[PDB]
Amino acid sequence: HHWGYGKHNGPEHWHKDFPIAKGERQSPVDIDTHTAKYDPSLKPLSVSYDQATSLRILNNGHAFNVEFDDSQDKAVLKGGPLDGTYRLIQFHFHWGSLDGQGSEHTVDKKKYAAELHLVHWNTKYGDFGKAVQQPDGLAVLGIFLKVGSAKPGLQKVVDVLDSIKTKGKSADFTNFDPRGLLPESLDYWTYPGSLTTPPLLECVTWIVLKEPISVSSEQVLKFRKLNFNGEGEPEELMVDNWRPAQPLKNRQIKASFK
Ligand SMILES: NS(=O)(=O)c1ccc(Cc2ccc([N+](=O)[O-])cc2)cc1
Ligand SMILES: NS(=O)(=O)c1ccc(Cc2ccc([N+](=O)[O-])cc2)cc1
Ligand SMILES: [Zn+2]
Repeated sequence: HHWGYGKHNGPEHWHKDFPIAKGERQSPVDIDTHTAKYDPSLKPLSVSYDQATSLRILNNGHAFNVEFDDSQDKAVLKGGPLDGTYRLIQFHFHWGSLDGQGSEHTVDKKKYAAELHLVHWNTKYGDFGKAVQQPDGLAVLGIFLKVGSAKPGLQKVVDVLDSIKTKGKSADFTNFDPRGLLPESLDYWTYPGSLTTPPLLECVTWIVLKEPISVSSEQVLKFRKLNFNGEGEPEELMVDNWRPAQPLKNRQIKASFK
């Protein structure tokens, strides 16, 4: 067996193999907008994706990852709440079986249809595997998806999904520009948290954008045609691959905006 999002191995079971699941800085969380405090000391986010080099897309059995060449300082996240330079390694999404659920973070208990995670590692730790062992090792930029108008910059991702239907399939995926997945505004909330999948390491500075992007119903329907299973195994649609909100405990969520 293995962890997953099924009836028998979903989020409420993860603690049995990953006891940090019940830890002090777990993610995602509900963002209570009225209690989040505006912090005028927070800087604008600096997103520098002009030279980003995508390489490949992978169905890993839990989601799909669009992977980047992180061997040089290209595609970096700086500023905001962060000290230093964080390099983009991959992005992926979490989504629902229906448009009314799918996000990991919630906003005043509102669930979005999906949530995009742009994952970055702190260059002071040299590579990703070392960074996840540090409390300031990662910065994950989270972006909500709502269903409405299509996101033109998402379509190249949607169209390659047919070629990675099942667990363990990958496809070449070069020249994809992740700037096409951003909203207009970079206003954000931030808090200290964790990976949202096992091993659930408490190594993430979360930066969650206030403004969702709009994707079309047809775009998200194509996410829901993916499979958790491998080729030749009983079909299990890749849907509801989100962890619910976890206790905030002794944390403060800060807002970059009034
Ligand atoms: N703690 S965990 O890594 O999430 C984990 C959870 C459950 C199990 C056992 C398991 C039992 C049944 C199924 N199942 O029917 O698909 C899948 C897994 C094994 C491991
Ligand atoms: N969903 S999320 O919090 O943005 C997230 C981002 C990246 C990862 C990837 C990952 C991170 C760490 C390990 N690990 O230490 O074995 C394995 C995979 C896992 C989860
Ligand atoms: Zn994620």
